[PDB]
Amino acid sequence: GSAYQDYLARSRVGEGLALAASARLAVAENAASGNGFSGGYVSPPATRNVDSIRVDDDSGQIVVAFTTRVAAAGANTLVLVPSAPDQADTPTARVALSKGAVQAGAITWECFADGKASSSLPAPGAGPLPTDAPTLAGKLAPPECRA
Repeated sequence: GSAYQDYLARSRVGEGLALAASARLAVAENAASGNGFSGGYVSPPATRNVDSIRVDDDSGQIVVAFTTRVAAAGANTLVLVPSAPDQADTPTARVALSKGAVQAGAITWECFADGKASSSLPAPGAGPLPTDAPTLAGKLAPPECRA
């Protein structure tokens, strides 16, 4: 809407992504120990900015769902995608996380908003795409989430 309304919404999206850091933490810790990526993790209680944060147990992808005070229903999600290198010295490509593998290489997170149709990850290569299409408008998301 108005410039102030977008400014307010962007600040709230930023707060919601800080909340989701605990899910990205859980995924990375589970990757290091070879456990399912949502193991030990439960979404925080709803806030007035974030309806839910969910973690896929097999890919580690995270869906952050914002409330209607941030964006409309069906237009309110960001997706955070983790990936690992094929090898952690001069890497060749990027792969989705593998349940049960002990992940030595560091895990890279890529954010996706609506309209980001492809990964922007640099060398060693493109990362995986969101399984569930994110629907939050790019102008409400941080720049790294946008197309």
